[PDB]
Amino acid sequence: MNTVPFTSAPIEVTIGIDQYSFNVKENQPFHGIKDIPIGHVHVIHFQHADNSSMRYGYWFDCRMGNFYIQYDPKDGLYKMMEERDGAKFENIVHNFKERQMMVSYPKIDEDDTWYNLTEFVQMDKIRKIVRKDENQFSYVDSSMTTVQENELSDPAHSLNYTVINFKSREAIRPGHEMEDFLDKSYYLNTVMLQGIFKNSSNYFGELQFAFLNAMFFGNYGSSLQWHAMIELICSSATVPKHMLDKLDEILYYQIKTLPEQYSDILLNERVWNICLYSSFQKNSLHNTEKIMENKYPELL
Amino acid sequence: GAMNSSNYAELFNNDIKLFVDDTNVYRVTVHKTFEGNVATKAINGCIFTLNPKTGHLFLKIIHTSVWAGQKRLSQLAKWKTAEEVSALVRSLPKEEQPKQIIVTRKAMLDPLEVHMLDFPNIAIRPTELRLPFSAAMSIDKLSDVVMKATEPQMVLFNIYDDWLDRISSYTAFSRLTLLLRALKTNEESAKMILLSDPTITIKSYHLWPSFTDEQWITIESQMRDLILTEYGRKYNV
Ligand SMILES: COc1cc(CN)ccc1C
Ligand SMILES: COc1cc(CN)ccc1C
Repeated sequence: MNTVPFTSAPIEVTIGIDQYSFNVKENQPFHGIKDIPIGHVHVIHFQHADNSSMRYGYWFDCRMGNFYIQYDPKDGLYKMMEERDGAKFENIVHNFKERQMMVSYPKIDEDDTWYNLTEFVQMDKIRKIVRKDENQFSYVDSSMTTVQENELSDPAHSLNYTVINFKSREAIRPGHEMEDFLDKSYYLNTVMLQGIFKNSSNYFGELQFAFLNAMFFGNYGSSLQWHAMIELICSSATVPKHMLDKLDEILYYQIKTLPEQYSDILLNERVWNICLYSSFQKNSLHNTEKIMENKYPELL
Repeated sequence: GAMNSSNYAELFNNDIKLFVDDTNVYRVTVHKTFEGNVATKAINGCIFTLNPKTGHLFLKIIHTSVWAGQKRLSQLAKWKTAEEVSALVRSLPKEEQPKQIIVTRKAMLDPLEVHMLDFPNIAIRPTELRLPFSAAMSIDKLSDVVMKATEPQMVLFNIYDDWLDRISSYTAFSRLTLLLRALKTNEESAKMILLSDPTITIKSYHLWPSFTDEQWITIESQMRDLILTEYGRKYNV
């Protein structure tokens, strides 16, 4: 188990840690989060109480370094940093632990939720999507745009998700116009899986990360990317059997975790009705269809 | 974007554009089989591709053999249309390629856009105008070349005959659409109107009769009376 200690909490803030959240009051004696499960990537995220504008946060893996959070009164936000002095870090963490100034990552033992949302989400995958390589952790926020959104504006502060565009020369082979538009298998299997992502693990990686960023930050372009990546699979007549099964599992736990009250702005009615009812894979996502119908039947 | 009544003069500016109509691409007769089921027999069809400024009509004849052994023919027809229009643009010198292609039915937008990804500067647009281009097969010379064809074939016409010598393209288009609307609402009457005077003939190199300016006004009036007549017979007004 690992720790993210905090210098202090000078401004009132709701803190997210993976799928959990808790309120910290202005100048409350808060000095961070302990018992963080080693083995998974994590995200710690923030929404200021005085300005719900800009949700922001940091993707990180405790195995890659000793990280901590300090508020920056010039830039006005809680920043992640790395302490390279291990001795200093253990000592700093042990005194706060002894004074019981830290919340405990509240993982119920029956609970595989976080694993199931991040199964394909390692830091090497995340590093391909964000650009800021002087740090071992990655900052995301509500308003960061995607490379595709810039095409349609700072490239340093962008999400590099792979551009999926069904009416593009990459998606459509000359001479197979109708075939490749109505059956996306070429684009999914040859262009994306064999060519850009390399395997279905880097591909489900970006998928899962796109959902998490949509949900935790309300990042609109991440939400477009998640829906695009689903639709490409569902709109392909030929998909490996093991990807369809794993996709059904991925989606089931995303749908299960989505707040009911965010369903109107996180779920695209067109994509989901197409995917579950019209597409080539309409009958191949049993678990996801069953949860969607019992949870969000309005949308369908 | 969509073409409608607000930007109607854009059709007749100096930016090359084509209308594409696919109504008559896939044509069938429906008949009972010996066992009393129903089956279709396809007949020859055509793509109607028209420069509304010049009157140049690129009539691509669609021979029934292009459906042989194919499934979902109504859907294939939109893609076959888009393939043949793309082929036409590619066959034209650069300075003759259209800057815009306007499809008369919105179902043509994706198939054409996909076939023309190579031409990102050509705008593919729908239109809110209800154009009567389906009646193009009521023009005897066009119907004849379509039905006689034994192979795929493209035939080129000027659907304005020589009118542009005397009127603007705006007026020639207005004449054409009223003629086609009339043939679409009551074909027999429209043809009766067009030929009742044997002293006005159709030149071998033309589609419509050689009416004088004065006779065109009369003909136009009679066609409007016909469209109004039929509206009356239809709705009982
Ligand atoms: C909150 O934890 C730390 C704080 C500082 C400086 N405020 C250095 C290093 C660590 C670990
Ligand atoms: C997640 O893995 C990848 C992601 C990107 C950029 N969306 C490029 C390449 C790979 C392998």
